[PDB]
Amino acid sequence: ANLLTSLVRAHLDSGPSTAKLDYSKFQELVLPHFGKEDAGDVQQFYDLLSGSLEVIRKWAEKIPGFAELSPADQDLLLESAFLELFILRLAYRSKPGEGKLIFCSGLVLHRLQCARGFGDWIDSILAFSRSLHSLLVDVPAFACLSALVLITDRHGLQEPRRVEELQNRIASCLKEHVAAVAGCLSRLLGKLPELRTLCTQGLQRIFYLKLEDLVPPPPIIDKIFMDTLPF
Amino acid sequence: PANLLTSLVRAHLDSGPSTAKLDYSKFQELVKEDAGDVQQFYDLLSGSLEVIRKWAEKIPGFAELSPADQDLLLESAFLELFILRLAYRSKPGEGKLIFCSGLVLHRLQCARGFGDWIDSILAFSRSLHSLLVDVPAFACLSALVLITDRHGLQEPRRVEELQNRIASCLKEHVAAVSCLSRLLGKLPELRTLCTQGLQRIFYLKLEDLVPPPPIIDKIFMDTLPF
Ligand SMILES: CCCCCCCCN(C)C(=O)c1cc(O)c(O)c(O)c1
Repeated sequence: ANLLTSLVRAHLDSGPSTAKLDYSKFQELVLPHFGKEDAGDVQQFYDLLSGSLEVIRKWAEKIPGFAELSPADQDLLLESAFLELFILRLAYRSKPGEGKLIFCSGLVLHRLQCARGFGDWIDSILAFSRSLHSLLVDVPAFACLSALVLITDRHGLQEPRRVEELQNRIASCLKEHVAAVAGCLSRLLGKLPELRTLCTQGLQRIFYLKLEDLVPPPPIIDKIFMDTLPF
Repeated sequence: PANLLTSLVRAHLDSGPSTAKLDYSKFQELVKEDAGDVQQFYDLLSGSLEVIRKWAEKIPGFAELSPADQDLLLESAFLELFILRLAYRSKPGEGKLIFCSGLVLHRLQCARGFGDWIDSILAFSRSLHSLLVDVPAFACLSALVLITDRHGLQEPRRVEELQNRIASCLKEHVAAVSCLSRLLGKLPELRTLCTQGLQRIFYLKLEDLVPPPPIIDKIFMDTLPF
């Protein structure tokens, strides 16, 4: 289909091919002091977050109908879904059988290289990679599901009906694609609790790093952090 | 001063339960969080609020500080005062937590409310116990946690003068009986444990099964350096 083709184009252009996988910082072993971190670790944590948000903004821009939402509805959807999309995309593209995290830049980093910046959270994101990989979700389904994570009801949308209409079109597009392959949706929804838990772990880690204030969080991440806290 | 050590010991012993008023009625020797675990966590924290205030006012010098500095020192030090008094009063050997009301509980009857933090608190307690810290040494230690430099003090010189009097009183007692610096060594380990408390309240405010009571919330909000 034309919506599916567009969703798949956007997904594939928002990450790296096997070709431009960047091993310039990958180390199979490092010997970290666990349960602590330095300014360098925290800056990279924040840079990987910033890089993913930049890339998720350009992917959302290429979903048909999204660019025509009000600027504020675009922002609200992007902030509300950022953390959930960062985890879901990082989980889908990573190699947990080799302890490999693959960020959207093409940067590859060992579990142990992420431990200082991310803490426990990255162990859990790798656990979810295995969980996700076991469901054998093809690229076109994932391309739809990531968009359904973004284009969803949120408190404070100016045009909630336009967002629901676009939700309808994308849900319909996915149904068509699982019909075309049939000639797993109950099971996928089974994972939504681990994923909500991983979003909470993310907020826990930003809170901790803000408490420690080795380096301040980037303005745009700090706003997502603050705007997400129901209090 | 002299009579200062004695004043500090009297404050400490009057702030805690007489070995008589110890209450085992709710103690279970064999046993995520729901609302009752969160309510209990907030109740256990809240029970120390008035007791730590009454203790502070009985520290010679403390009522001589500006009212704003008093409130600031109390608020800044609450979590650490809670952890250290609990650590000292509790029997980690047996996983027995003893609250300043006399309530006695096993770690597994609080673990769901406190999370991981209770194991850290109990780890700290075993370590505190190892030093065999005598009541007078502890009477000054706890005061040193309260009477310490904080951001936003009106009279930081005066707060620092009071601290030095209390450290002098401690050093003298500890000499009159590397030990000193292993007592003082517990103050910064207490700050690291403070942080886990803030992490736990942050998490509970996110989950929001029950809201923190306003005085805890205020202490939470006022102790975030951002
Ligand atoms: C691996 C499982 C993820 C697949 C996406 C399924 C939910 C998408 N839909 C339809 C939503 O309305 C939605 C629901 C949410 O709980 C949510 O946080 C959100 O951002 C959007």
